[PDB]
Amino acid sequence: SSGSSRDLFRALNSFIQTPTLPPPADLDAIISSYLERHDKPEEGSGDRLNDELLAIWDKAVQDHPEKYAAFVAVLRQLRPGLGAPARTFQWWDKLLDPVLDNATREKGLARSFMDFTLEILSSSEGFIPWLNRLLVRWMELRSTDLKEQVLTDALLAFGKKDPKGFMNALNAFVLRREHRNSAFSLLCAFVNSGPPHLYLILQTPLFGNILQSLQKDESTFTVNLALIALVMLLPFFPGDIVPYLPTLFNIYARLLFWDRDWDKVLLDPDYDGHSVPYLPEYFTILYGLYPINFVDYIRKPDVHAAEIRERSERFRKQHLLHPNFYEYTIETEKTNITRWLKSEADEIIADCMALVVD
Amino acid sequence: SSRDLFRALNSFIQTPTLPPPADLDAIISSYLERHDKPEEGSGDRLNDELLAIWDKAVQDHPEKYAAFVAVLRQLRPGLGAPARTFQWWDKLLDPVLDNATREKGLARSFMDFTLEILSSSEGFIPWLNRLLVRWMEDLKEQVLTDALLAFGKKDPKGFMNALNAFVLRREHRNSAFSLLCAFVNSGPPHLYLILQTPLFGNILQSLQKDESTFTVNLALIALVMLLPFFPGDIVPYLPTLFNIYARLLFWDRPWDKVLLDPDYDGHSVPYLPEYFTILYGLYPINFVDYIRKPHNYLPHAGSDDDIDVHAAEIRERSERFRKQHLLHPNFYEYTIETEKTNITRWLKSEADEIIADCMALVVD
Repeated sequence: SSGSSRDLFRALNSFIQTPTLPPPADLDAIISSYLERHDKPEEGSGDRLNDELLAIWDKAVQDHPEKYAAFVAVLRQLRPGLGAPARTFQWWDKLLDPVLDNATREKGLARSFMDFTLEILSSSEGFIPWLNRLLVRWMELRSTDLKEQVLTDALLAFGKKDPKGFMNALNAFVLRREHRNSAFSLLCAFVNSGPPHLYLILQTPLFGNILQSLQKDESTFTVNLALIALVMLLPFFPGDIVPYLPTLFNIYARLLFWDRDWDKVLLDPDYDGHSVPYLPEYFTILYGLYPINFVDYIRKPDVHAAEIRERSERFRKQHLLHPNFYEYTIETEKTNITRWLKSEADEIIADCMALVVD
Repeated sequence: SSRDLFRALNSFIQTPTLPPPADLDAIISSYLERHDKPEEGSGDRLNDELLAIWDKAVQDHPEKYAAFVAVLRQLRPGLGAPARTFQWWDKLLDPVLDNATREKGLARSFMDFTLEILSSSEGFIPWLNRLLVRWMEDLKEQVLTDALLAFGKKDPKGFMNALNAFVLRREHRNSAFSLLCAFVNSGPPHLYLILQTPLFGNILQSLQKDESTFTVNLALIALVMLLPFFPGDIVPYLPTLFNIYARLLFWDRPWDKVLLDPDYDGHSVPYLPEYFTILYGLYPINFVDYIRKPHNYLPHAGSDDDIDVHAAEIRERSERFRKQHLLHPNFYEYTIETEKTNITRWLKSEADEIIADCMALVVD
């Protein structure tokens, strides 16, 4: 009883028929001996194992949700022996909806499937088909339940692996009006999880569409979500936003006068307020990154210009004199990038917060 | 009634009641009535008689000094030439000062005599110089102080012209700067006239050259108090004002200089933070540009790093003041040129308003 493929069939079928909560050590031994003694899974060993796992799922597991967690636990250990890497997709894709429908009711099922997802992403590695399935189910879903945690944590895991792919797929949902609020909410959650290579959003249409929402959408709730995402994103590529400064400043002027005057989101008269709540934080990040250019915009964007100053007064009285005023001109502030070489986003955010008095 | 006036005076000196008797004021009033031109002979004879009484009866009798001053106050309109009143004030100054603490009302009577002189039909430098010299040498101090402030309130430019002579003397600079602070604090008018007098330049000269921490700090307090009274006129002085800040920022590292006093002088100028506030409050864009690029203000060798090391050091030491001040509204309104060129800021503003606006920028 040490590595036979016949043994794996007998041990798995016996375990599925009477599952224990962690798989016993002697089951791990049979699997480990099997994986060692089968070195060519793509030559036939993986195919016969797949047919067996398919049979066990069909005949014994598919219609017994209490057995899902046990089957996933076995599926995690036997993953290296499946053979072609497309078979592991086929199994995760096969288990997605069965796991999602029973995440809140079957103990440990969410945990086992999440560990299964994480192990797939961190082995020997075009995630668009995975992401879209997670995205479409997450958009339709709208205290957090286990079903929503699985979709969120899986989306965050896939986004951590492929940040550029995560944002390209999300951009499609930003373009549709009925999902823009949900897409922007998930974007905030993505940036909050601290994924790498957030600067890749510039090689993707998402950044421009965030700005388009801030310029065109008329719902106070939508624009505020877009503004929160923008404030979180800018510290991750501050030296690359120089061409966007006129747009960013015009967005500030629009939100500053929110009480006055592309698939648009209209105003919701039931919930939308008359001022953008996150506008003060937007002033802070603009003043923290490019103060000399920002105050020059406020100085020289007529009557409307004078009003821009008057409405900026309550933000001026909240910020200390910026150190850039001792070091740079309006030109070298945009051109000299030494500020950004030395500091990362977490330091840059802290430095911006250090300027706020109230 | 000329002759009957003298009879009352001669009798009163030997027979004074602490207030003058009822019969003396009546003769005086009628005397001044029928004497319509005192500078044409009547005032001259009155002076000669008053001198005689002082010599033969008053000079060495201090209790009659107070009585004599009361007589001199009432007969002041009839003395004639304005030099006659000064001659008597000049003549009585030292006798009054020597007995101010011991003879009751004498200090107050001479002060009221001084106030009556200043409030009738009206430079004052000879008055001030006499007061200044004695002040540089308590009711005696109060008389000298109140009179100097009273003369300074009437003639502010003359007060500061006379004070400039004592500022130029090293042994008198600390006291002169202290008196200047007391003068500005007394709220005198026309403080902007200090620019049409050499005193302002010598305040800046002390700030640039003197080496006593105490002296420079006094000069800095005077400068901080003065700027809100003429903020739009200091544009030609900005390079000097900025260089003074840089010198005091590194305090731990002809003209009669006050040297360092090893007994009390510290290693830092206490009033430097307030100087940053007033400079940043009045000309922020020009001030931060000086800190940004002091190359534009200081002779230097462009092929060396000494001007860059100095620039970084000025910035690094200015960090603690930067963290104390809000963003200035000028950064929304002016360029470095129009901040110096646009004077609308200063038209409606008074000294107290400019100070309050400068304080509104301080985080404390």
